[PDB]
Amino acid sequence: FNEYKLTRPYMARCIRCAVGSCHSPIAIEAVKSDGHDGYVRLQTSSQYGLDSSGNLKGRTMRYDMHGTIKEIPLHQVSLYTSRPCHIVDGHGYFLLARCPAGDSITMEFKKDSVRHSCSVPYEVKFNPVGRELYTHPPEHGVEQACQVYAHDAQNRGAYVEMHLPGSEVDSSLVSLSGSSVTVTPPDGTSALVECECGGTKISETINKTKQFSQCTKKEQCRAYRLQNDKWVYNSDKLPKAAGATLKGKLHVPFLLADGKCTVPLAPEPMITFGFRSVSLKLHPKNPTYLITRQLADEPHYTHELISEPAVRNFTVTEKGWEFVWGNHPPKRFWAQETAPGNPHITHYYHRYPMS
Amino acid sequence: LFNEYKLTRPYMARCIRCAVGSCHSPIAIEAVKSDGHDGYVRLQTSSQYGLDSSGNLKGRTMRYDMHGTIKEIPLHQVSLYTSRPCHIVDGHGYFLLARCPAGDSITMEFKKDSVRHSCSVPYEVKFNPVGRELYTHPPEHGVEQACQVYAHDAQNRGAYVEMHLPGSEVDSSLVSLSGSSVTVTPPDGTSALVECECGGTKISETINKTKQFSQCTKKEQCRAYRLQNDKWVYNSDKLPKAAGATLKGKLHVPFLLADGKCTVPLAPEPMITFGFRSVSLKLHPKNPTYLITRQLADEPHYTHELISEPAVRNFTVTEKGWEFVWGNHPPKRFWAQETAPEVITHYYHRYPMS
Amino acid sequence: SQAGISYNTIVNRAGYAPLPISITPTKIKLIPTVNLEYVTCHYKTGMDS
Amino acid sequence: DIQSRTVSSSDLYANTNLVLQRPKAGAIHVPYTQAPSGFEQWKKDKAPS
Amino acid sequence: AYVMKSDDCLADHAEAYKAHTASVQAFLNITVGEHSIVTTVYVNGETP
Repeated sequence: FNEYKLTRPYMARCIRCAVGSCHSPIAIEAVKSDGHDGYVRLQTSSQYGLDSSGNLKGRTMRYDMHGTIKEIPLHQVSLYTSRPCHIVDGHGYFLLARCPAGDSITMEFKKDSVRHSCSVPYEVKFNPVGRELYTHPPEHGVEQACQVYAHDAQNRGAYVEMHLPGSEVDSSLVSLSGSSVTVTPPDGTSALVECECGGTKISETINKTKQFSQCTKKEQCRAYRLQNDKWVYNSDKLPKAAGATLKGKLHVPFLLADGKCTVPLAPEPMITFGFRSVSLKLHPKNPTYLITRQLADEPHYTHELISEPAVRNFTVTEKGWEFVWGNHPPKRFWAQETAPGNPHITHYYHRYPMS
Repeated sequence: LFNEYKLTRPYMARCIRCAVGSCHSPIAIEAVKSDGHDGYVRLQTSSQYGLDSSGNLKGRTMRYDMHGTIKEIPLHQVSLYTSRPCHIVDGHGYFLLARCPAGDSITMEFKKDSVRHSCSVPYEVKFNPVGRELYTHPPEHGVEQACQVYAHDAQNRGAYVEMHLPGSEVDSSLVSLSGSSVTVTPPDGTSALVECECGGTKISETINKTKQFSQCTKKEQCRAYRLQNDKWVYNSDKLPKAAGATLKGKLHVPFLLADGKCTVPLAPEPMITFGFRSVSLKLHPKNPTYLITRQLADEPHYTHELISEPAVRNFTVTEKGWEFVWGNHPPKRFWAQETAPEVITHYYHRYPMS
Repeated sequence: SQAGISYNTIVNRAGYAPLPISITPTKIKLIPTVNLEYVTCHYKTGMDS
Repeated sequence: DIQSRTVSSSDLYANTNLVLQRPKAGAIHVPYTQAPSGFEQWKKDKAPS
Repeated sequence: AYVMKSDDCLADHAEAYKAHTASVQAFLNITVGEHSIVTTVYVNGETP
């Protein structure tokens, strides 16, 4: 199922890392809140569902820390926008959380006396379902159609791309011993150290620890560690190689799918009558749409947002009327004649006016 | 000593958001109240506070039912928030006092070494400040005004929640296929009701026995119930009721809305300026402050204006009167005596229409 | 064209009796013919490395 | 919305437009949709005394 | 930099339509001499 076991994580720039900007391993690149009930799909530099070697562990996260895929659980990771979120599940680069609304999504965990963090600006937006604009959903109500980022991590159609990585610069591979430069590639992972100042060097230090004369300082030669075995995503925060980078295709999990969501239902309005008139006392809990029309050529669609107890004296005719208060159904009204008078004058001026 | 909640038990109940979805939480929030003044809140939980798992008294622990069994947590590990974090003051019986801020929900949460039990509810928490100055957080200093807050006192004050007999909780961990048929494995010492049909509506009332209900072949057609009956419960809508007359006892609701002298902020002194039958005021507010003005005649011409930014206000002041109330200050009261500035201007000011 | 209003009327030949006819329209539809031009959805900015 | 003749009484009049509603599938709960409390509303909507 | 269509476009997409030439279609409950019948009918000229 997880066939991309051959895709490794990366360190990527983040504006905030608890001390200025850094190259965090929990960097964020996409936050999708186009769904309804607070759920959100995030796209990290870290991976989920694998372990440091590549086997299928469960609810853990894996990340590069300067060369090395470490491994934490997810009950130590905490992500919050304005209030805390609730991480629902994870898969590959993609994390499904259940967040509230805010301007900025933050994602931090703990190491031995080191909080790692990334706080990026993205409007995470709680998009209510229905005509009852709420903020936190209710214990009860009526079911309505909704689009949510679903727990299903199958290949539901959409794919992303994994490229060949980029030569990662590492100033730790080099040292001065004593007056001339010396590079140490770690464990057979080769290096492409390039030198300068009169004798510009290529290099393929395949399995050795090659000393360089013609150099005296450490900032003069930059070491480039070459992995080129594990593939990576088309990140704007990683350099690319030369020839042809496109090696394969990933599948994005937690796609926006359909279902049903329990939306609230407004309190029952109070309906007083009158000649050609309907008076409505409205007492909401949360803000509610009032959508009203007539049922002739000039329907007079009136669309109001009520956030406070309201009184609305509507005009109503023999041609019809329709009233929609929250997620209730439409209640249709028609009028008939109790004009103030007896023809057998004050009558025939109300009924059939303009005369 | 006043804990006669001892004859109760902690119960499980549903809430929407349990950090993984909808669940059957031990830390449900049935009710939330914020009808006090300074942000103190009273919460009605599905968990007791102030007892152990064996009923002996203990100070700052909460007990809660996990899948049949009571546990304990110390209260210094049980967090809750609305918008930003709360601060638990005290707990007693089902009820929990807290010092929470304003928000759209309450989420209360704990852990037991690998888990994260949360429960979030869309009950509104209100911050209803005292006085004519509108604060969201109290000041280091000011003046004192009468207030009503949720007391720290866990007494019996004539207010009583109810106590019933818990309906038969269901369990499926007891029904087990041992073997080539069904066998309920009940909990040691306690009976269980079994109402399995599978061909013909079989029902038994096992006192204490591991009986092999045959002619079943499946544990989805068998469904078993539990009978504790030793301790009593609150009238929860998230729990089913028993058949008979189940209404006994009154538990005292603690931490009521009682009186006190809270601390209201004191607005800055206005820069007053006088003039002929006029008082100009230059006002400098810190927090939103209500301006409350009238006249001491038949037509008071009342103004109630929430000044929030630096404003200037040019009122009128007759020979009869004018009042001035600004935030939580005392009322000031002003009158005008006749200093009108050829000589018709004096009489056109003093006694006009002439 | 109105639902619920049970129309009623009678056929009246001479030598034969009246035949009643009761007609209640339950659902009056209006199905346009439709032609799809395009679909538009949110975008994603693809930043090559 | 609530009327009690005195404070320590036992007779209460309540008209709160209370209307029950169905429980969701797979849940034990008694839901409703009632008129909000007019006491808190009077407090939010009052002129000074 | 380029621009591509979201992953959720299989299920969050708005369909643009040109509409024309409606065919009104009526469901009728018709009783003619105790011979009740229920029928979808078209209001074209000749669609009996």
